[PDB]
Amino acid sequence: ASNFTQFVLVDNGGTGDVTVAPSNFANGVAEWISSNSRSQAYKVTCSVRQSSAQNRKYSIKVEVPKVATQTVGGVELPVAAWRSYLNMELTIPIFATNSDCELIVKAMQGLLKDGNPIPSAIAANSGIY
Amino acid sequence: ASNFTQFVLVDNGGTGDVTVAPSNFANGVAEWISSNSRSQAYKVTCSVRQSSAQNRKYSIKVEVPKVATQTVGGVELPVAAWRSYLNMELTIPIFATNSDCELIVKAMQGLLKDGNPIPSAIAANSGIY
Amino acid sequence: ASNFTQFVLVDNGGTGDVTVAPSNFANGVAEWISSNSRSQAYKVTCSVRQSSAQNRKYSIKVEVPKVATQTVGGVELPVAAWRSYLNMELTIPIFATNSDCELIVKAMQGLLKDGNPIPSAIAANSGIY
Amino acid sequence: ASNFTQFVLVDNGGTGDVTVAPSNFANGVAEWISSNSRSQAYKVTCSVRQSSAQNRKYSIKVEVPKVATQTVGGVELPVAAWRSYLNMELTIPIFATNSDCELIVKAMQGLLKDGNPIPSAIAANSGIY
Amino acid sequence: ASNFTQFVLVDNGGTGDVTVAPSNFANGVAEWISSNSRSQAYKVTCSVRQSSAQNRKYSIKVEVPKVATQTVGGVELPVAAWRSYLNMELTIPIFATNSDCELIVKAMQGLLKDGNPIPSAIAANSGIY
Amino acid sequence: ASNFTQFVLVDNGGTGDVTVAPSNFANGVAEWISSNSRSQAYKVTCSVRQSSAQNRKYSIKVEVPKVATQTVGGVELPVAAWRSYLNMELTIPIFATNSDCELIVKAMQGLLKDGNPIPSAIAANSGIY
Repeated sequence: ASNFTQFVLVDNGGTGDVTVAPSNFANGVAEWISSNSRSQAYKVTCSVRQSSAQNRKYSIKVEVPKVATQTVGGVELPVAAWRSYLNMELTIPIFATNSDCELIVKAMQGLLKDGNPIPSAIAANSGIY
Repeated sequence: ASNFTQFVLVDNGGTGDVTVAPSNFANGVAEWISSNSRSQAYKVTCSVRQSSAQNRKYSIKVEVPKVATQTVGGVELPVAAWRSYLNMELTIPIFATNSDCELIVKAMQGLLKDGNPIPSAIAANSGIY
Repeated sequence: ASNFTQFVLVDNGGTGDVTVAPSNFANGVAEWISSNSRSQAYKVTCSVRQSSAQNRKYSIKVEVPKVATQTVGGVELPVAAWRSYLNMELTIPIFATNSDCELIVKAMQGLLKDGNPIPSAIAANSGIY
Repeated sequence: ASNFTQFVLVDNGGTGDVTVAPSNFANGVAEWISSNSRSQAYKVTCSVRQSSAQNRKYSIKVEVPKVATQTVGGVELPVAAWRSYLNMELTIPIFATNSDCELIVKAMQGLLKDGNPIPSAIAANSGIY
Repeated sequence: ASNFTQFVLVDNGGTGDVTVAPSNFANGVAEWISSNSRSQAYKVTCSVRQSSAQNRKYSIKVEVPKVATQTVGGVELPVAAWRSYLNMELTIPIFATNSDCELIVKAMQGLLKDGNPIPSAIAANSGIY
Repeated sequence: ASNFTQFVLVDNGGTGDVTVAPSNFANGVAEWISSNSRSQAYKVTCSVRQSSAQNRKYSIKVEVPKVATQTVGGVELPVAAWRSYLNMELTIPIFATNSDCELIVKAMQGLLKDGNPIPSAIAANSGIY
């Protein structure tokens, strides 16, 4: 293997896709970034450690730019009004085999599949009801 | 509409699909558990709170159990050998349009799509390199 | 999906049935109240909580009012002359599967089924003899 | 005349119905127990008592066992892996006529009637949502 | 019933109407929101509790966006320069029947009917004179 | 013009309409009361103050009485068995145009329109669900 490659983060169906490419590997923390200023880029980071004697933790962070009314390459302040922050921590017991890990991955992709409650709540600016 | 519906968390292609159903909303925390004993169930929770004056924050958690049958006091009980924990926090500015929110949802699903770096590392008990 | 809805508390075979509707779900306590004066209303509440490491505990409560008119100083008010208070606690270990819970439910409906000892002692202002 | 008799606690439509029979009426506490090992038996008790000058109070209790075999040192014993404990108290003012009591009984049967919120939350290891 | 549905908040006569739809039900507080960013949305919330031994209180809140010179989907600061806040508390004695409540509703709609002093004062940026 | 005029608070379709008339403006609080003894009157008050340097705030209150005749000391007096209290506060930024203000007025009347969720809950002694 060699996982550290460029990938499509936002698939707008071939036209207008957001591709994110490797940009840093300092401290073993893989970073991928889109082709933008760092204030407006889509950014993804990922790392793993053995968090405890019985667990490993994957730390994954994503930054997504607010695009509506965005001025490309402009100075947009305050920074917090223009960015969303995703923070995922995945704790997996040291006993999990690859198959167990494949299942955990499916559970994560099922949670966010289109039409499912969580992604539709988020996309509609809503809570659960 | 009521987005508080059941969904398939683990899609095992129609056979052995883990589906999760609405089970509690006490204290504003939407919960969904699989059809098992509470000791062996998959569990998903979601809650949104206006964290800052200008942010809203979603807290989503998933628990994936490794089921087992344990003999306690000479009696067999349905149990979970261990659980894996997904723990995510999403902070979205109040200025985010629905289309802005859709971009976040797409970024999260692209992140975990099969074949992309992260889901590949996880499923192989590997880091990114 | 939702189970926090209106329901028939008293079947009077279609006419003069007492219906109870959702009223408040503050602090994990679901409350239902019948229509008209709150002073003469039936009330049902329900809350579940992990009582211990191995148990979940349901707390159901029902109030049945004796409708009446209070006349004081020529001013009459709709009141409940008095109220009966049902008060139940149901403890279920976390090892109970859905089947086990269904059986628990049947045991409760059987206990109060028409004709059986308990419901008929109550209906007649009596004890066991 | 007597209401201290055997009855069906669980209708399994004629086969595998759980029947509970009178066992002891010491100290004003009527107790019923199902057949076979007392260790795996269902238990129902009921007592009424004038709680105050104006109230009579019923105390009903039910125990539903999870049948199992304990094997210790090669010796196996019929035990209950665990038990759910139903626990209810019903207070009725001495002004209640028989009609009032019948209504109280109907309110209790309606509460647990199949399909209603409460019995279906319990039957599914769930709370209100 | 089932009151929790979408409704027209601002009726501009079919064309340019503002419809508000259910968006959250955490803690039994019903929330409705328009299809906008949360900074620019019309928002309505409603809840009821028994405020005292003798009263119930409906808490209703409405947020209305300043629309003149608005940039749709833009970041508009300060938040307070762009939003109006309505806060209604309706206290109703437990003796009020449904008919009493219907009258209270009429009094509320008469207060705000077009042409009446209060709504015309507000709409004209005025006090009473 | 002088918007301080009488209006019909409760429109009972020409017969038994509750109409309220200007009755005081002392201390900058506009008051309107119905044509009854001060003990049984409907009362409406309104005042506007520049709350912050950038806000203006209207405080509107309505009192709906439940009239009765009470015998005090062997003498009958016109009285109100109870009163229901509407209490609303509206905060509008100084930057709001008259058209912006008209939007607020329309939102408040749409909120209470017959058939919409809120007025329906209130009139039925129900919460939203």
